[PDB]
Amino acid sequence: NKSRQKELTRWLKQQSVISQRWLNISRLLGFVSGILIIAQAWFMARILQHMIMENIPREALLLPFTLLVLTFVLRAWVVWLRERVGYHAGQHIRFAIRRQVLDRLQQAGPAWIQGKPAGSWATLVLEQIDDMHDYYARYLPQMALAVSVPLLIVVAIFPSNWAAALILLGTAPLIPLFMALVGMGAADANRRNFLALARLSGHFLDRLRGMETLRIFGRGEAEIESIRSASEDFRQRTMEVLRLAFLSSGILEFFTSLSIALVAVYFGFSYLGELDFGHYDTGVTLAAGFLALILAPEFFQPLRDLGTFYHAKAQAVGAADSLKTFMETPLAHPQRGEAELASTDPVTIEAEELFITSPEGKTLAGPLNFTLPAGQRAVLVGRSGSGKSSLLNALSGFLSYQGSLRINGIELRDLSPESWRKHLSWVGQNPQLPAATLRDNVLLARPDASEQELQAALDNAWVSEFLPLLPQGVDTPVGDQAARLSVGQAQRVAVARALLNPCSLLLLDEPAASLDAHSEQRVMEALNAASLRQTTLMVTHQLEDLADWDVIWVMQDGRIIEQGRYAELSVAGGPFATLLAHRQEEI
Amino acid sequence: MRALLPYLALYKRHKWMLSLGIVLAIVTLLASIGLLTLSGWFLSASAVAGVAGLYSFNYMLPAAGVRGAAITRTAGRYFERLVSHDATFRVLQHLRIYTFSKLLPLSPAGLARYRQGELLNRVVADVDTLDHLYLRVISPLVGAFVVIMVVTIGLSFLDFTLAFTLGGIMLLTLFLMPPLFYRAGKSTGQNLTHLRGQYRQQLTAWLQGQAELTIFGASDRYRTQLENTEIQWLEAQRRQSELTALSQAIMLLIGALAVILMLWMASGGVGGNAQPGALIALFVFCALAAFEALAPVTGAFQHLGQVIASAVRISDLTDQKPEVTFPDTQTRVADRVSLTLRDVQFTYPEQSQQALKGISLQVNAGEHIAILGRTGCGKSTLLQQLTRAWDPQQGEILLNDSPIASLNEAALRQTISVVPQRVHLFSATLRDNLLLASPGSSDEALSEILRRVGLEKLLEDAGLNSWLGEGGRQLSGGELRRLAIARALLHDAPLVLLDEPTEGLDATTESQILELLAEMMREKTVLMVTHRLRGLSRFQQIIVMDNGQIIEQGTHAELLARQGRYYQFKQG
Ligand SMILES: Nc1ncnc2c1ncn2[C@@H]1O[C@H](COP(=O)(O)OP(=O)(O)OP(=O)(O)O)[C@@H](O)[C@H]1O
Ligand SMILES: Nc1ncnc2c1ncn2[C@@H]1O[C@H](COP(=O)(O)OP(=O)(O)O)[C@@H](O)[C@H]1O
Ligand SMILES: O=[P-]([O-])[O-]
Ligand SMILES: [Mg+2]
Ligand SMILES: [Mg+2]
Repeated sequence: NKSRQKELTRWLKQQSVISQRWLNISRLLGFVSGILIIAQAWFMARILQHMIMENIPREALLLPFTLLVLTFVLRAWVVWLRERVGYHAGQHIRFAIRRQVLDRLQQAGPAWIQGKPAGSWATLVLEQIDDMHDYYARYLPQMALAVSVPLLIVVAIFPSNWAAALILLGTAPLIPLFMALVGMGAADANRRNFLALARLSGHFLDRLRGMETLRIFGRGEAEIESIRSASEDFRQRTMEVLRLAFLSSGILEFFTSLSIALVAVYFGFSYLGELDFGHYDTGVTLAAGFLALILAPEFFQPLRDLGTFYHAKAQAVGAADSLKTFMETPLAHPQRGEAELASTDPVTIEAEELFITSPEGKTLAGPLNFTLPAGQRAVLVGRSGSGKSSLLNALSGFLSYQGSLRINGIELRDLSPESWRKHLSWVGQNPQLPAATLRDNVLLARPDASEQELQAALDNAWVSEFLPLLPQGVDTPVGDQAARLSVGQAQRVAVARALLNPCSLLLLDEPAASLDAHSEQRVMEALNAASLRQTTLMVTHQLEDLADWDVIWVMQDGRIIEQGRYAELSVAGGPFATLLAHRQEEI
Repeated sequence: MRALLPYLALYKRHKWMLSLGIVLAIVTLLASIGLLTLSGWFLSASAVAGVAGLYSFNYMLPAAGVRGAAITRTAGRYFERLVSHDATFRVLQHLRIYTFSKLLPLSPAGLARYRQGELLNRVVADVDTLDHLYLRVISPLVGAFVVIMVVTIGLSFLDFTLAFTLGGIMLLTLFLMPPLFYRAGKSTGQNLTHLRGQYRQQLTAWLQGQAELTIFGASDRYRTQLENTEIQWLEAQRRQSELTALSQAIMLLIGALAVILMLWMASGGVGGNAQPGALIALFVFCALAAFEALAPVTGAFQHLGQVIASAVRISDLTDQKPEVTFPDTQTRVADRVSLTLRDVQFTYPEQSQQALKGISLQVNAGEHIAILGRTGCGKSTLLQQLTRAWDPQQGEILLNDSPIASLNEAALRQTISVVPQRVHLFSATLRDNLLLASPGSSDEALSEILRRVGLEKLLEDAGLNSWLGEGGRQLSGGELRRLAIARALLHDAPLVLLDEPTEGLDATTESQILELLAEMMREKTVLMVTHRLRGLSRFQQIIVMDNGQIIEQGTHAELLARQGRYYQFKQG
């Protein structure tokens, strides 16, 4: 435990260099804040002595009032100023970590993003980067107010009285000692109840989630007593933990009120002839007692606020626990290049000893050898898990390959991604519509298109035949949270978006996989008349009526084992016969 | 504030504990104010008396006063934090039970218009934010009011005008400042939660559509508008720190006005005597120490706004009406049930496309039917009409030629046995994960079913007592499915509904489950909803679904005889 937590804190300190100018103004204003606390305590003590001891009227103390008001006004400005600089320090770190997380996720690409659910990433970017704010905004500026301010009170009281400065300084080594004695007892209760408490925290969300299962078994009424008897256990276990947690806090409030009690008694008796010790021989002064009394509660306030801001350290290292591992993963990714393809003609694809490698480093496809001349459409057939879609991710630029993969004779890894993708267009297995409306998704390839060629895209893909079904027509905000489109309807939009622009290579990936009968024959017909206009690489399961496709590749564990026209593979015995004749079709 | 009323009813239970926790927050907070007020007077009285009159001055009485006042704020704060948190934890149990009980009658229907992954994480946070209305909003605001009072009456004996202008200033800020800051930040808090969920909506669609955005050259156009939302979002966050900074600075210019006033005003005589002497300190130091009562108050405007949002957000989720209405006729559960459907239609709420166009389906008793379809055809929507998650708008559903809507819920749950598509593994022990199927079963009764379905590996190393859930042993996907069947077997019901029982399984365990379902459920009617084609020969009829319709129907051999969609399933 202590090994990692030391490594995480150095990560937080590394990020604090971003906005180090404002973490210094917060530290500088914290010193100035502790000066105005002393100035007003001195001004009040000198005002109060004049009007209490020598009975000077309030109308003769106009100068100390004027300076006392100004100190109070300055104090309020610094507190207002210090909060804003603390937030500014906090948000630069969050704004810059979020850019490093989003830059890392964009460069890693869809190959790595698909490893975790979109809500698992959205917790990293929203919840766990916003958890680091109160470490840099509150806790770090307070850990510097807790060491500067309390020393200013001691340094400002020592000239007037060395015992008053010793009452406050005598509890400086007592609080950490006593806070650790209760820590030994707390670790006994914390560790005994650690397994059960973490076991009972996720209880209510576990009954709330999967409330369907309680419904279908008629156990919704008997699980009220499970929530009742898991909240009695949670309360009793956590109160025995909290009897020691509030005792550690109470140490500060014990010495907070003992330090105001001793100052009151020592000064109170010093004015009565008793307790002559503790003060330099010049004499005892009422204003030297007011100054110490006003400043005694303010000695512990920086150390009391720090108690409330300490939770911000735990939730910033837990945030750093999962943010450090995110930024430390090797994540080898495809090499970017500068060369680009001038011609918009269909490309020639040939691969020699091509190996596709996962972002973590393992190989997803083995030694692939294939050649696809310009204008020729190939089709990928194989068993599930054979590396069919890994070849389509490599051609897309989403995966890193160690072998050779050439586009028009130019190596793919030496081809600039931002220009290669302008010659690339495919339809995936699942319709992913990331634009706001239905028209924004279709025009996602070229948003500055007129209605003529927008209306052509919809009719060519039969997106316009279900438009009357939709409420707002072509401008309907689409999604699972608004105007759900069936998988057949959303796949026709993904086809319409892919065919909007002419391309060089079309990497259709199992488009008619999960569709109803009508949309399957509307998607496939549109993509059968679209695969001709440029070199096309399709992967599919329905290998019947696949004769018109020129060359058929069969994949096995990551190798293209058989190739050629459908007629030559169908009649001849081989792995394609195994796929076709053994028409199990498990799904 | 009217939406905060349903949960204040929950607070009425355990009012004693909540009242005692507030009372200890006043005794502690009066001891804090009294320690400094008495110390300031003791220092002033000792200094005025001087060395002369050592025995004349009654220093023992304040000395025991400053000792008692110091102890009762160290100990009072200890028990204030215990009773407040203990009372909060009891209300949390009532809030969790109230929220759960108001969500069961609409568990699959009222929660289907949200994204259930992030909805229930928000519900749990909404209950936790409601549970802290007492600690963050009620205990300070109510504890500050009755300290401003005791101080006001307490100081009214020495001088009325000073106590009324210190208590008056303190009362004004207590009653006027939280409302003016809750009003000032009301728009921002609405903007903050709207821009937060917009950034989550734009980020999730940026990550999910990253393959499509990158190819179509929109990954940077859609990141710019994602980063412009964050700029808008961070601006809303910045304006909340301009109300946290302003309220923290204003409360310091008010605690400064009440010290300048008790210096100027209490130096013109406290009561009768023009030269009060020690009395000036007792008023300046009271005004100095009395504004720690309002220190919790300066943040209670931010916490009240959050609790109100949670109160509204929880309420409009649980204040909507259940889709289905279960009668109370108290019928008896049949021994064998036959399923009949006639033209069942159902459009999901807030949708314009029919999920179930029309379903005609006859399932006699002791008959094994299979439903085939691709993704999103509507088959798992059909199973939720049979368990009465929704009500078909047009169509009639029959059990033994008696309408399914005429069965009381306690009888319907004993007629229908269902294994869901998404098997839920409860956190509780392995025995408790099975005892929800049948509470009255014995440990040996649980064991025989557990080892019969192939889950004998769960019967070792305190197997029947292993935690087996979140924060414990996690079952594999194949083992989890066998657990669902183990509940359907224990919960003996005439009709058994299956929802992709063999999804995502290798043929080895797919065969084991399929052969387990045909032999155990031989005498019980089965309506299995399948996305695969393996082992469908043992079913008396196979019903192929397509886009909410029954396109084909008939026995397995009959379906192959006539060319159709089922033929296209095997041969592409
Ligand atoms: N992003 C990834 N990171 C790590 N491993 C992966 C990743 N994507 C795929 N794999 C693994 O590498 C292998 C490549 O198989 P691939 O996903 O290409 O099969 P497939 O042709 O898509 O089959 P199907 O189309 O039926 O899913 C798989 O076994 C998979 O488990
Ligand atoms: N909560 C919901 N609200 C609106 N529409 C839904 C909801 N759940 C599912 N649908 C839609 O209903 C159709 C059928 O859903 P469902 O029966 O869950 O799929 P399947 O039949 O594959 O299990 C799907 O196309 C889906 O888009
Ligand atoms: O959509 P899924 O339940 O097949
Ligand atoms: Mg694939
Ligand atoms: Mg389903």
